[PDB]
Amino acid sequence: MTLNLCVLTPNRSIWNSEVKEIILSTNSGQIGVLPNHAPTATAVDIGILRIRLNDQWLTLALMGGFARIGNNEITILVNDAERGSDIDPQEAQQTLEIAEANLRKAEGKRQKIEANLALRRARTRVEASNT
Amino acid sequence: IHGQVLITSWVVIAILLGSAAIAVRSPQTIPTGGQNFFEYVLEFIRDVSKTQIGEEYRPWVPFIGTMFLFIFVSNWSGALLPWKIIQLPHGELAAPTNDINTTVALALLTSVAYFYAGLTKKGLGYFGKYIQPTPILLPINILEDFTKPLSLSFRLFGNILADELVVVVLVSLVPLVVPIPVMFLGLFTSGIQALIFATLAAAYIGESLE
Amino acid sequence: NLSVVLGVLIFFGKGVLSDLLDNRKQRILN
Amino acid sequence: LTLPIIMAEFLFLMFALDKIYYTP
Amino acid sequence: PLIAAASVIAAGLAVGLASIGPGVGQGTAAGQAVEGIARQPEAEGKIRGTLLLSLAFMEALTIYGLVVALALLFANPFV
Amino acid sequence: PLIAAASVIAAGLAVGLASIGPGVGQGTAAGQAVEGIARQPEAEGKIRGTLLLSLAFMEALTIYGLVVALALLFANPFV
Amino acid sequence: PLIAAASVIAAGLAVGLASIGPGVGQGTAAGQAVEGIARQPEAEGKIRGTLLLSLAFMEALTIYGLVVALALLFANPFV
Amino acid sequence: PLIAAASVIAAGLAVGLASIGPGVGQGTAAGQAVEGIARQPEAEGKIRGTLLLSLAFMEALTIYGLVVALALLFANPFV
Amino acid sequence: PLIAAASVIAAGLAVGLASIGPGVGQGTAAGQAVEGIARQPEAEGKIRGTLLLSLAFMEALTIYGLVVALALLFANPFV
Amino acid sequence: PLIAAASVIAAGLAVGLASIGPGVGQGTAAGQAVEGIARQPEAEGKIRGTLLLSLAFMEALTIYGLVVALALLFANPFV
Amino acid sequence: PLIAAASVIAAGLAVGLASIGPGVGQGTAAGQAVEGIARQPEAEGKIRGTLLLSLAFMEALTIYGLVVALALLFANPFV
Amino acid sequence: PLIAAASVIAAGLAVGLASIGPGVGQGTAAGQAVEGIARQPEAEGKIRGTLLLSLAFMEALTIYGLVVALALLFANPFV
Amino acid sequence: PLIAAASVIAAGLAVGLASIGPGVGQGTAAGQAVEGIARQPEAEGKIRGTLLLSLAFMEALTIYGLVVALALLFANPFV
Amino acid sequence: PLIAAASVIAAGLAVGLASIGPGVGQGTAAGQAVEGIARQPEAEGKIRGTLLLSLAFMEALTIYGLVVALALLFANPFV
Amino acid sequence: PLIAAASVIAAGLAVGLASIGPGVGQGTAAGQAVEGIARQPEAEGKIRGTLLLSLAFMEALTIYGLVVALALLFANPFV
Amino acid sequence: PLIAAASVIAAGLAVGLASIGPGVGQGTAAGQAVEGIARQPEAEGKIRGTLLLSLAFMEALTIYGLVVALALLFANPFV
Amino acid sequence: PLIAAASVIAAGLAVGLASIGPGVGQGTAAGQAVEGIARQPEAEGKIRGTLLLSLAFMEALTIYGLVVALALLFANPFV
Amino acid sequence: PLIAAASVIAAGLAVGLASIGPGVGQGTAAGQAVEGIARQPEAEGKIRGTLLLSLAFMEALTIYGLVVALALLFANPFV
Repeated sequence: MTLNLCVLTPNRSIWNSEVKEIILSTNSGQIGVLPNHAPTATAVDIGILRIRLNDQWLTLALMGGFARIGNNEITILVNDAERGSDIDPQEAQQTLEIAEANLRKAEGKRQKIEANLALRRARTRVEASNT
Repeated sequence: IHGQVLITSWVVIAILLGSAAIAVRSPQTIPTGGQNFFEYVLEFIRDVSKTQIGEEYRPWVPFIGTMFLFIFVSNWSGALLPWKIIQLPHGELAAPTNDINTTVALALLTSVAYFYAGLTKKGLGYFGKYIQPTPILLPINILEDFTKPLSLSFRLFGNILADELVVVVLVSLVPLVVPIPVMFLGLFTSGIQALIFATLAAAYIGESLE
Repeated sequence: NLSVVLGVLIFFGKGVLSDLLDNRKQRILN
Repeated sequence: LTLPIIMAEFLFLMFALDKIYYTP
Repeated sequence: PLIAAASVIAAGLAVGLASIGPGVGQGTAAGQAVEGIARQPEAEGKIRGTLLLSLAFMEALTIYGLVVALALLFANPFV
Repeated sequence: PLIAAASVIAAGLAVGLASIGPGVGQGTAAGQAVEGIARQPEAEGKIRGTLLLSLAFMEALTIYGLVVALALLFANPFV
Repeated sequence: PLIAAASVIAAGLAVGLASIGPGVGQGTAAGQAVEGIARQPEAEGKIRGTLLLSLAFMEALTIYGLVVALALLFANPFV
Repeated sequence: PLIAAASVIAAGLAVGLASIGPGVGQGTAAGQAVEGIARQPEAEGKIRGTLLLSLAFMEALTIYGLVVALALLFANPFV
Repeated sequence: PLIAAASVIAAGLAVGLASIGPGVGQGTAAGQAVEGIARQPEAEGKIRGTLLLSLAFMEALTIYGLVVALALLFANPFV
Repeated sequence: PLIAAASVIAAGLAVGLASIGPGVGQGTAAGQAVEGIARQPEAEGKIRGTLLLSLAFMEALTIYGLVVALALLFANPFV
Repeated sequence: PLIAAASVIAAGLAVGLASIGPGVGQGTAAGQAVEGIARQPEAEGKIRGTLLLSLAFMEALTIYGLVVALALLFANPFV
Repeated sequence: PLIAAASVIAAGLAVGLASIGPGVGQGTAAGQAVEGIARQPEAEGKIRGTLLLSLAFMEALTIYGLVVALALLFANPFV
Repeated sequence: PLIAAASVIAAGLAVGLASIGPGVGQGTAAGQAVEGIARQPEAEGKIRGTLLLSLAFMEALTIYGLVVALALLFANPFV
Repeated sequence: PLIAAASVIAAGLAVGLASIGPGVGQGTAAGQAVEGIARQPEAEGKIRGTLLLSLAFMEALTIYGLVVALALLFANPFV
Repeated sequence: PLIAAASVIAAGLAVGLASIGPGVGQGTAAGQAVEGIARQPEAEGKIRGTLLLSLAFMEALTIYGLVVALALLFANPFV
Repeated sequence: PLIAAASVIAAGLAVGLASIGPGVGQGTAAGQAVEGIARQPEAEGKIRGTLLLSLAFMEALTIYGLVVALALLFANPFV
Repeated sequence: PLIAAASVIAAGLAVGLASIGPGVGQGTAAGQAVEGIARQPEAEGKIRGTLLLSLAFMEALTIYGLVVALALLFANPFV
Repeated sequence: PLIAAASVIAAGLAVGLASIGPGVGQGTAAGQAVEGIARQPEAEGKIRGTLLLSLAFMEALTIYGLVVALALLFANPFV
C-alpha cells in the first residue's frame, strides 16, 4: 500500500519521508509511481525528481543512478542528490555556459564524452534551480 | 548481323576508341576538371580489384575497367544523348546493350577469364569444380557452372534493356515532362549495375585464384 | 525544353563531381 | 545459332578493343 | 472489344499488384532512418543520402508498373 | 460497353491497391519519427523535412495510381 | 447496362482497400505518437503538430480513393 | 436485376473493409495510448485530446464507407 | 428473387467483416490497458473512463455495419 | 426458392467471421490480463471489473453477426 | 433440393471458422495465463478463476456458430 | 444429386479448417506452458491441471467440427 | 460419379488442412519446449510427460480429419 | 474421367499442405533445439532424444497426407 | 484428355507447396543453428550433425511431394 | 485473338506478382543499414557499398519479371 | 488442345510457387549466420561450412520443383 | 489458339512468383549483415563474401523462374 522514498548516495541518505507521488526520468523515458507500484527496478538517468508530496511538488536533482519500486518501498541510489531550490540560478546558468563551452572545446573523444556528461548534469542543475 | 544494335554500337565503340587516345592526349600530373574523374575511376578499379580479385588484379584491371566504363558510356548513349528527332526504319536507337548478345559476350568473357586464371595459377587438371570439400557436391558444381555466365549477364542486361524500352514507351504516351524521374532513376542505377558486374567478375576471379 | 533542363542539371552534376575530384588532387598536391 | 554468332562477334570485338584501349 | 478490355484490365492490374511493396519498404527504411537521426544529431545527412538513394531505387520498381500500365493503356501493339 | 465496364474496375482496384501499401508504410515511418522526436529537442526541425519528404515519396505511389485512374476514366481512348 | 453495373462493384472494392491500408497505418503511427507523449510529458507541444500532419498525409492517401469512388458513383461520363 | 442486385454487395464490401482496416488500426493505437496512460498515470490532459483526435481520424475511414453505403442504398443515381 | 438474393449476401458479408476488424482491435487495446493497469493500478478507475470510451469508438465501426445490415435486411428500398 | 437459397450463405459466413475476429481479440486481451494479474494480486478483483466490461464489449461484436444470421434464418421478409 | 444442398456448405464454413478463431484466442490467453502462473507460484487458483471466465467467454463465440449450425442442419426451419 | 456432393464437401472443409485453427492455438498454449515449467520448477502440479483444462477448452473447438462432419455424413436428415 | 468425386475431393482437402494445422502447432510447441529444457536441464523427465501429453492432445486433431476422410473414402453412406 | 481428376488433385493438394504445415513446424522446433544444444553443452546427450521424438510426432502429421495420396491414387474403390 | 491434364496440374501445385513449407522450415532451423554457434565453435559437430539429420526429416517432406508428382506424371495409373 | 487477351493478362500480372518481395526486402535492408550509418557514422561507405550491391541484386529479381513483361509486349514470338 | 494448356500452366506454376519458402529460408539462415560472425569472426569458416551445406540442402528444395517442371516441359509422357 | 495463351500465362506467373521468397529473404540477410558490419567494422572484408554468396544462392531461385518462363517464351515444346 503506502511506500517510502529514501534516496541514498555513496555517503548518506538525503530523504526518508513517505511520499505520495514520485515521477523520475529513466534511460527509457519517465516512470510515474503512486503508492504500491508493482515490484519493479528502473535505471534512472540524470533527470529531476519532482516529488509531489500532496501540497508541494518540489524539484530534486540527481546525477544518474538506479531505482527499486518494489512493495512499499522506493529506494533511489544516485551518485549525488540536490533539491532544486538549493542552487542559485545565476551561477547555475553561468555553469551551463561553461559546460557548453567545455563541449565546444572538447574535440577529443575522451574529453568530449566526459564533457557531454558534465554538460548534461550541469544543464539539469539549471533546470532544477529556477524551478 | 543484328543491325539495329550494331549500327549505334559502332559509334559508341568510336567514343571508346577516342577515350583510348584521351590517355595519350593530355599529360597532367595534377589533373584538373575532367581528368581527375579518369584518375578516380582508375582508383575505383584499384578498389574493386584489390578488394575482390586478389593478387593479379593489375593484368585484370583492363578486363574489368573495359566492361565498367563501357556500361558507363552505353548508359550515356542510352539516356543522356539527345535522340528525339533521329529516326531509323531498322529498329529503335537506344544503346549497344539492346541486344542479348553483348551481355552474353561479357558473360563468356568473364567466365573464360576466371577459368583461365583457375587453370593457369592452380592446376590444369582440376580447378574449383573438382569435388574436394565433400565428394558428393557435384550438383553444386553443375548448377553454379551452368548459372554464373548467363544470369551474371542478365542482372545488368534486364535493367538496362528494360529502361531502354521504358523511355520510348513513356514518350509514346506523354511528352518528356513526365518520364524525367524515370530517366533519373535509370541514370542512377545503370552505373551501379556496371559496378555490380565488375565486382562479381572480380569475385569470380578471386574464387578461381583462392 | 525539359531536355534543356536535364542537360543543365547534368552539367551541374559533372561540375560537382569534377570539383570534389579537384579537391582530392589538391590534397595530393599539398 | 544466329544469336551465338552475334555473341562470338561481340566477344572478339571486346577482345581487340579492350586490349588496345586498356593497356596504354 | 475482347483484347482491348483485356489490355485495360491488365493496365489496372499491373500497377495494382506492383504497388503493394514499396509502401512498407519506404516505411521501414525511413523509420529506422529517423530513429537513427534521433539517436545522433551528427549522422543525419549521411542517413538522408543513403535513404533517398534507396527511396529512388524503390520508386523505380513502381514506375515500372506505371509504364507497363501506360503501354497497356494507350501504346499497345495488340489493340 | 464491355471495355468501359473493364476500365472502371481497373481504375478502382488500381487506386485501392496503390493506397494499401503506402497505407502500411507511412504509419510505420511516421510513428518511428514521432517516437524519436521527443528524445532530442534539437533535431526536431531536421526530422520534420526528412519525414515530410519521405511521406511525399510514399504518396508518389498513390498519385501514380491517380494518373492511371484519370487516364482510364476521362481520357479513355478505347471506348 | 454493364458499365454502370461494374461501376458499383469497382467503387465498393476501391473504397474498401483504401480504408484497409491507411487504417492500420494510422493505427501504428498514432500508437507510437501517444507513446512518445507518454515517455516525456513535455513532448506535447512538440509532437501535436507533427502527429496531425502525419495523419493528414495519411488522410489524403485514402481521400484519393474516396474521390475516385464517389466520382465512379456520380461523375460517370460513360453511362 | 443486375443493377439493384450488383450494387448492394459492393456497399456491404465497402463498409466491411472500412471496418477491417480502421478496426485493427484504432485497436493498436488505443492500446499503446492506454499503456501510455498506465506508464505515466497523470499525463491524462495531454492524452485525452490526442487519443480522441486519433480515434476520430481513424473513424473517418469507416464513415467514408458508411457515406458510400447510404449513397448506394438511398441516393442511387443509377436505379 | 435475385435482388433480395444479392442484398442478403451483402448484409452477411458486411456484418462479417465489421465483426472481424474491431475484434483484434479491442483485443490488443484492452490487452495493453489491463497489463498496464495490473502492473500499475494507481490510476485504475481513471483509466477505465478512457477504456470505455475507446471501446465505444471501437463499437462504432460495427454498429454502422449492423445498422446498414438491418437496412439491407428489413427496409429494402429496391425489392 | 432462391432467396432462401441465398440466406444460408450470408448467415454462415457472417457467424464464421464473427467468431474468427473477436476470438483472437479476447484471447490477446484476457491473456495480457491474466498475465498482469500475477504482478499485483491484491487488486485482481477490481481489475476483473475492467475485464468483464471489456469482454462484454467484445462479445457484443460476435452477437451482432449472430443476430444478423438469425434474422437471415428465421425472420426474413423476402422468403 | 438446391436450398438444402447450398445450406450445408454455409453451415460448414460457419463451424470451421467458429472453431478456428477462439482456437488461437484461448491459445494465447492460456499461454500468458501459465506465464503469470510461472511468475507467481502461489496465486495459481485465483489465476485459474479469471482463466476459466476468459475461456468460457471465448468459447461462447463457437457455441454461437454451433447453435446456428444445428438450427440449420437438424432443426432446419426452411426445409 | 447436388445435396450429397455439397454436404460432403462441407464436411471436408469444416474439418480441415477446424483442425487448422485450434492447432496453432494448442501450439502456443503448450509452448508457453513448457517455458513456464522451465523458469519456475516448483509449480508442476498446478501447471498440469490448468494446462490440461485449457487444452480441453481448446479441444472442444475441433470436437464441434468433427461431430458436425459426422452428423452431415452419417445422420443426414435431408437425404 | 458426382458423389464419388465429391467424396475424394472432400477427403483430400480435409487431410490437407488437418495436416497443416498441427504441424505449426506442435512445431512451436517443441521449439518453446526445448527452449525450456535448455533453461532447466534438471527436470527433463517431468518436462517429457507434459510434453508427450500435449502432443497426443494435438495428434487427436489430425486423427479427427483422417477418420472423416477414410469414412468419405471407403465406408461411404452417400454412395 | 472427373472421378479421376478430383481424386488426383485431392492427393496433390493433400501432400502439398501436409508438407507446408510440418515444414514451419519442424523448422522452428529444430531451430530452438540446436539453440538449446549450443546454449547448454552438457545437455546434448539429452536434447537429442526429446528433439527426435518431437520430430517423429511431427512427421506423422505429414505421413497422414502421404498415405492419403497413396490410397487415393492407387487403392481407389471409386475406380 | 482432361484426366492427364488435371493430374499434371495437381503434381505441379503439389511440388510447389512441398517446396514452400520445407523451405522456410529448413531456413529457420539453420538460422537458429548459426545463431547458437556464437557461444562456442567447439559445439560445431553437435550443431551440424543434428541440423543435417533434422533437414533430412525436412527434405523427406519435399521428396514426398516430388514422388507424388512423379507418380502423377510418369506412373499415371488412370490414363 | 484470345491469345492476345491471355498474353496481355500475363504481361499485366507478371510485374505485379514480381514487385512485392524486393519491396519488403529493400525496406528492411535500407532501414537497418541507415541505422548503422547513424550508429557508426565513419563506417558510412563500408555500409553503403554492401547495401548497394544487395540493392542491385534485388533490382535483378524484379527486372526478371519486367523483362518477361516487355518481351511479351513488344517482341512477342507468339503474337 | 486442353492437355498442352494444362501441362504448360502447371509447368509455369510449379517453379513460380517453388521459390517462396527457401527464398526466405536461405535469407534468414544467412542473416543469423552473419550476425553470428560479428562476435567470433575467425570461426567464420565454421559458420560458413554449416551455412553452405544447408544452402545446398535449401537449393535442393527448389531444384526438385524445377525437376518436376523440366520433366513436364521436355520429358513428357503424355504428348 | 489456347496453348500459347496458357504458356504465356504460366511464363508471366512464374517470373512474378519467383521473386517472392528471395525478395524478402535477401533484405533480411543483408540487413543483419550490414548490422554486424556497423557493429564491428573490421570483419567486413570477410562478411561481404559470405553475404554475396548467400545472394548468389538466393538469386538462383529467381533465375529458375526466369529460365522456365523464357523457355516457355522461345524454346516452347508444346506450341
